[PDB]
Amino acid sequence: NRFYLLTLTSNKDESITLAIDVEDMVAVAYQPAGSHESYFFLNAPQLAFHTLFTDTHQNVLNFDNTFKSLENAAGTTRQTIVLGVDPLDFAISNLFNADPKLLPLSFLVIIQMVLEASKFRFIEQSVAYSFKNEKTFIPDLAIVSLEDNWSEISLQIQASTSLQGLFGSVVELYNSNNELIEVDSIYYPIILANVALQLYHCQVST
Amino acid sequence: ANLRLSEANSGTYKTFIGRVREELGSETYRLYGIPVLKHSL
Amino acid sequence: NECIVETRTTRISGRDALCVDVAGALTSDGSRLILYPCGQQVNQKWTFHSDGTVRSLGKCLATNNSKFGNLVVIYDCSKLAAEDISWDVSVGGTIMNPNYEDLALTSNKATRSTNLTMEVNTYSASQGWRVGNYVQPIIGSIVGLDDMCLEATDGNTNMWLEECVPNKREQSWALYSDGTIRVDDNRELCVTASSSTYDNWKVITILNCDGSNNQRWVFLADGSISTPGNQRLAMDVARSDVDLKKIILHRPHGDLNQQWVLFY
Ligand SMILES: CO[C@H]1O[C@H](CO)[C@H](O)[C@H](O)[C@H]1O
Ligand SMILES: CO[C@H]1O[C@H](CO)[C@H](O)[C@H](O)[C@H]1O
Repeated sequence: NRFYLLTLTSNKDESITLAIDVEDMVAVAYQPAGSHESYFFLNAPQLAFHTLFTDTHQNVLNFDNTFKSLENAAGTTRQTIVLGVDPLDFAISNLFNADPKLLPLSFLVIIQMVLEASKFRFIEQSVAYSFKNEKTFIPDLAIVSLEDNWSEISLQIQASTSLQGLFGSVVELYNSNNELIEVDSIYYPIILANVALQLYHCQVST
Repeated sequence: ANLRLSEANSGTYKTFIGRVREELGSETYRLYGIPVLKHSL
Repeated sequence: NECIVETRTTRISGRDALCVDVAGALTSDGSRLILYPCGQQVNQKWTFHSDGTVRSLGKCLATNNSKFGNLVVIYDCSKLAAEDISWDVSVGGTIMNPNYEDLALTSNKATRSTNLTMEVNTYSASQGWRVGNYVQPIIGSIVGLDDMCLEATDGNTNMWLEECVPNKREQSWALYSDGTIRVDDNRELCVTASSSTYDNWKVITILNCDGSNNQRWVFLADGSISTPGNQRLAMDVARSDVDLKKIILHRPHGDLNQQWVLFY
């Protein structure tokens, strides 16, 4: 089927179950363990309501799973929000208690530290360091530009199979010193050794 | 796939991300070695 | 946005970060191509077509042992045989002509205005190319298991894993279009696989960049830092033991001691 379930447990032993659409790789809903309530993003696909958490009261959130909507509802942007072990712990708790004040913020933490890290080795590695040094970080343009371009990068990888690994369009990425790097082919390690999962756009092959 | 913060360090975080990738990424449909997401589970 | 790309115009860089450049902007069906400092000049723009042809100034790159020797030239695309104007680019940075299977685009000298040539393929740094419009070296740290960073040690003569320290100069590496990994503070120095061994495997150290086939690396999707080719070997932390201070070149198996991350 279409939805992947994923459990996160805080240091207070509170567990939430998060449901992910494998087709878009977005979070669509979650349930706190031991509750009869579930919470669905406003733009969750129709099939999600019919197949997930059907023995619960299904609440619909008043924002969607796009970063813009989440940032809008949190009142601040990803470049302001700390990531790390303790922000994640805090985030899990807030979802578990279904605290409507802290929901958008908590989703921003969780989505980045779980889903976006799965997509990109660079983000995975940034997060791993926060676990090692038990210190918080704020994502800069290096991380944000990867998040915002994943769909387009996936398209260009697929497209590149028709012409020698060259992209049909330039992707604009940033390095950790905020220098722009315009990438127009697969022959860059910051693509080939970084992207770990790609969104399906077209049926091509190498 | 489960991530418990009590027993969590850099190593277990990476193992968890590793398992998410293995379960979501196609075993067969890969381009330049990078897996395309599966259509279903 | 579409899944098919008909043609594209980009640069080709390689040896010491220099660009493929048709000498002097000549257009005579037989003119020669050199390495030259990268710039925005139209004689450094190369256009790839669904042909399998690669074109600058309207004429397409060619190689015929009879016509031009083993030198590489641009000719008129209709005036010479199809087989001589076919090209294939590989993930490992090899540019070659599918019909002449043993040969590969080469730059025998590291110097400005060197003639480009077809030579036997030995997967040398002099045979490594980046097709793409960003020609600069990619700067970053290289992170291995236990989240430790590759460091240039002993006055830039050796290398192993140390604890990462942001902005530490010895932990900064420059990735060149030729597939070399260079010491950031000293670009004459290349990560190199020695003939000296450990557990019967070659040991990685820092030597003078000399364009050879043990200074050429490719970062692949399996997380490895590998040699280009079929008989492939990967950079490897000996015995998964950081304290041994030994990076070796090993059979690929994809375990944690062979997984790395470019932290740019
Ligand atoms: C003044 O330089 C000119 O000639 C050299 C060859 O020496 C290069 O081809 C360069 O692209 C061109 O602008
Ligand atoms: C038995 O092999 C082990 O040691 C060798 C060195 O001899 C390599 O490091 C290899 O990756 C490791 O698994």
